[PDB]
Parts: sequence; structure tokens; C-alpha cells
Amino acid sequence: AAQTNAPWGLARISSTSPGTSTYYYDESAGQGSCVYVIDTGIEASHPEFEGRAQMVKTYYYSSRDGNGHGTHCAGTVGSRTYGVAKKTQLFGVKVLDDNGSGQYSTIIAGMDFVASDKNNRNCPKGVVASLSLGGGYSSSVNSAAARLQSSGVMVAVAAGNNNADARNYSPASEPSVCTVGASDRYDRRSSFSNYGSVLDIFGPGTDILSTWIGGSTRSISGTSMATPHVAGLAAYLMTLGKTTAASACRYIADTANKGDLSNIPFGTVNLLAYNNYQA
Ligand SMILES: [Ca+2]
Repeated sequence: AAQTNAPWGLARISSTSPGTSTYYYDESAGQGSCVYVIDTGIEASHPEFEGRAQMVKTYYYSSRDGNGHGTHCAGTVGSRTYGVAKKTQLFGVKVLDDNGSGQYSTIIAGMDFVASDKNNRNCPKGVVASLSLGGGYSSSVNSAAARLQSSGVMVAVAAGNNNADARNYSPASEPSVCTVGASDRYDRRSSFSNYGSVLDIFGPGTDILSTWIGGSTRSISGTSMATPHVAGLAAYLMTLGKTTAASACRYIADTANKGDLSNIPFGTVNLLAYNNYQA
């Protein structure tokens, strides 16, 4: 399959060169896999989700996405026009309020909930959790992320937007999960993106157009945008049988475009997420 005039980020994921405009992907498109988007919620009614999105859990007074962040990230995982894995099943867990924040206690609860909830869902090709959030270091938060991973969910987390070593952030610092930096359309490290030895992979993160609330769209930037590129890619490759939840992060690093990125500090991977599609 090919999507012409696709957002730059999706075209990059399936190309060895920057500057192309088509998203070449396999038509399975993540069918049979499920992705929990742990964030502000999802506007499940947006036409771009075609009914594949569902709010399963909220920790506030309502399950609606009043921010837009969760809807934008879910759109990059799985929307028809803006999404990596266009047929995957999306589940929303609202651990962040409509201002974008939430306590570690709630985030840990949401992560533990996904670990057990996945035993009530039909996800034959496997389960992915996308976490585009974080903050200062916490070993309780790291350890929740490690538990989520060890229960058989592919955990992808944002490295954070501080242009610093992500070793001082969580869950970004947890070694057993997949920590995602951000790049821009000219294969430069995005100027805000954290770096360091804990990073596993880079994905597109600057000027990412995706879905938004009110059935609209918009383009924003962050390692929060790079993370669902990688979470969607994992669900894409799990559906294909290329890798498992336990191994997907390491498979994506094995098969990445190597050395292409600019402005990468010594000690940090030069690896850009890539789907290796061959028509
Ligand atoms: Ca890691």
C-alpha cells in the first residue's frame, strides 16, 4: 500500500532518505494488535478512528479528552490518515487531566491497570502501551514501567523535551522499556529532544500533523509525537510476526537507519525507526 502526500513523519519511517512524501506500508496495518494510549484520553468519536478507539479507564470525573494531546498521539498510532498502524485497536486510559498533568500515583495505577486489563481484551497479535509523558526521576515509576513490560506489553516512552540526559527522567530512564527521542524533517536531532545512553531509538517528532479534538487536526512537536510513531511501528511489526513484545524494541534498533541523524552527542544511539517495507 502507498499513501501519497502523507505527513513527513510517516514517509520517513518507510524511507532510507529524507524528503520523500509517500508512506509505503504493509496492508495488514496492525490489525489484530492493540495499543493502550496512556495520556489525556481519546476523542473516540473522531471520524479518523473509524470506530476503532475506545475509552476503557479514567481516573477523573470524565473520560473525555479535553486537552487534545491524547487524541493527537492516538492519531499517530492509529488514525486512518495520520497513523502508523491504520487498522490497530486503540484503548484510551486517561491518567492526565485536561491541563496535561497527573500525579505519579495515578500514572502508576494506570500502568498497573493496563497489565491486568489486557487479559480481558481480544488482542491476538499482541499488546503495546504508548506513554508520551514523564517527569523527574522516580524508581517507583520506573518499576511500574518495568512491571508493565515484564507482563508482556511492549512499552514505548518519550525521552522528554529538556535537551538533557534522559537519565534523570522517568519512566524514560527505565532500561527495560523503549525510550524514544525525536527528529525533524532534515534528519537533525530535534532541538528539544533528550539524549543519552538510555535512549533506544529516534522517531519523527517536529511538526507532526495528527488528529485533534472537535474532529479537527493540527501539527505540534515533541518527543510525545515521536513515541507513538514507534509504538505504532511495534504493533505494525507484531501483527506481521517479525518480533514479540519482549523483543520489539531491540528488533527496531537492529533494523533502523543507522548514522543518518545530525547533532547526536557522543554516547547516544544514531538509530532512526524504519519499517523496511519491500513491495
Ligand atoms: Ca531501553
